[PDB]
Amino acid sequence: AVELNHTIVLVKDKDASATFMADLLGLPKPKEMGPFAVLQLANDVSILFMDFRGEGDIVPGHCAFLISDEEFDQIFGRIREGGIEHWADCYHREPGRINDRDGGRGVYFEDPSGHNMEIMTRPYGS
Amino acid sequence: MAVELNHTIVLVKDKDASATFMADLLGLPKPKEMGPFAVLQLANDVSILFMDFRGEGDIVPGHCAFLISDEEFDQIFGRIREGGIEHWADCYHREPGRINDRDGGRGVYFEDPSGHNMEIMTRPYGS
Ligand SMILES: [Fe+3]
Ligand SMILES: [Fe+3]
Repeated sequence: AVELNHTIVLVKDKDASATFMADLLGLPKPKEMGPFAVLQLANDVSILFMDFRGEGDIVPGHCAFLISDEEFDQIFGRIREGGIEHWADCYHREPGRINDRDGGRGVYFEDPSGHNMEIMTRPYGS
Repeated sequence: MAVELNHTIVLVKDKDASATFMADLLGLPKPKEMGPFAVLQLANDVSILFMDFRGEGDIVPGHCAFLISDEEFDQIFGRIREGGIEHWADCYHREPGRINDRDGGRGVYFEDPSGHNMEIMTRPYGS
């Protein structure tokens, strides 16, 4: 069975983005590994945050996280208490709302570099 | 309690070309069409969503690394060899036509049609 083991996400500040995501998602502090700040997820995959060295701006990507119901209450609680801008939809046309797709709950937010981050409590499509 | 990475987007020139190349090479079923995405489902409850790049410049190459079994490596590397797919032992592509022996396992790097840095490995990094 072929697993996705790690992927790189380019950001303006790897420590700022990795720590923001770890704190918000309720995960341990990211590990420093060479030029990477490592965010380890539960399903044997890690995001390697790396400082962008190019000249222009960050090309925003998309990472979506599947979490438990209790974790949604905790993470969305930190979104609300921290005044973090959030949206119910990927295109950010529904600000300040959460979605109820697939019988679960979901919400979108951004890391400091503007990547489109998402949490969800049920797999897409049921 | 578990935060999982469920999916991530990879921008490419041709989502069907890249997703099919990866599925064929990795021995996976044909990618699934979902809206503007060609979906490559991996075993550990995570999918790569290939999406056509709409910008003006060239693709910013990313990095995706896949952990596979020893038997799967023989099959996948067999397709790399038989297909004449350019490959390297190292992330910087200075060792062409070689595989690495990192962590007592085997690993090799290659590219999708849009030039993303793809990697397969039989043992987790660091052991
Ligand atoms: Fe999504
Ligand atoms: Fe790697």
